[PDB]
Amino acid sequence: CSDGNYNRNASLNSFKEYFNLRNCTFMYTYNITEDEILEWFGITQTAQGVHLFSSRYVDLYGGNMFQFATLPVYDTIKYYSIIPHSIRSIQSDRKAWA
Amino acid sequence: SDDRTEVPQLVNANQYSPCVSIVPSTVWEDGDYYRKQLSPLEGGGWLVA
Amino acid sequence: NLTKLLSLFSVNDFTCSQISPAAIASNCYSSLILDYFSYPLSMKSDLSV
Amino acid sequence: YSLYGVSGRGVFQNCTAVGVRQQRFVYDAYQNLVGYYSDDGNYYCLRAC
Amino acid sequence: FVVRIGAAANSTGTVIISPSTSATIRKIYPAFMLGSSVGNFSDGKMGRF
Repeated sequence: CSDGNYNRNASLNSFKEYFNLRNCTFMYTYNITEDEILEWFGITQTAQGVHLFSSRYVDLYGGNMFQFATLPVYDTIKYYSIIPHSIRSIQSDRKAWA
Repeated sequence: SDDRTEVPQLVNANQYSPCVSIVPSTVWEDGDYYRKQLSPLEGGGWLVA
Repeated sequence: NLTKLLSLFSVNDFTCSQISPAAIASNCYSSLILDYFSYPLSMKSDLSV
Repeated sequence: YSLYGVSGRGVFQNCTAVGVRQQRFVYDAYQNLVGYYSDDGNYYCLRAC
Repeated sequence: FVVRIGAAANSTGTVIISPSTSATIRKIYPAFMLGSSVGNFSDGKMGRF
């Protein structure tokens, strides 16, 4: 996270240490402007695929969520988990994360 | 788990069968049958096709 | 009530074919046949499907 | 008009300024659309016949 | 589901791994794993998709 040279694959690389990714049907990226503003994210599914929602693009300052992607995932999602992230800071660089 | 009842699963529109995990992409021979024991978390009992 | 009947006796072995002991208590049927006789536990290996 | 989203018959006017502006209709509490979007990019609010 | 992200950003809070240490809270983004079929890893722990 050094100025002007953020590692855009840091988390992906860490994930690839625990799992090999095989037969990926898609990998999409969505750019995010850096700020400390409250936001809302949502996810639903229909026969059309998995729908992602965010307040960021259409209502950054108010929080209403709008659709920004439909993912071609047509096998019904039944389960989810939260992937734990840990920040490999040194002691003097420790922050609190919301 | 034997309980008192058994049910047949009907897919909602825009979804694959829960049995696509155990039925090959092409059936080898007419009338073949597939089974898979379920984890206690999945509900226990079996899945059958 | 079959678990009733099997609570009178001390039960030493329970195996089923094309069904389970759990399942055979639960389900409903159009016909149930019960065959009973004297038979020694020593000869369990000979009472098999 | 005949928008991709819906049919209809309306009198478009360059009105102001109420909507969502990211997806491209605006309704008024019923099935009807009152009515701008779609033009690129302005407010052509529609009316009934 | 919907997710409230970054609500405490800018306030003062603990560093978690060192509870006696406080710091300014920064927004962090969540990560999710979603799928159709789950079970256990080879050593028996849950969470395998």
